[PDB]
Amino acid sequence: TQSHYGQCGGIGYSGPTVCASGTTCQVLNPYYSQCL
Ligand SMILES: *[C@H]1O[C@H](CO)[C@@H](O)[C@H](O)[C@@H]1O
Repeated sequence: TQSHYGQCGGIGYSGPTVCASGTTCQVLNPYYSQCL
């Protein structure tokens, strides 16, 4: 899972897409999504 302020899963990202407990994957940009 991705940590707080980490890139969860935007377009082009293939790593830890599921955010940690208490954080939501906020799509800041189509490619940049951050666990907030
Ligand atoms: C991601 O996996 C779980 C998701 O809730 C977290 O509890 C864990 O700490 C890790 O960051």
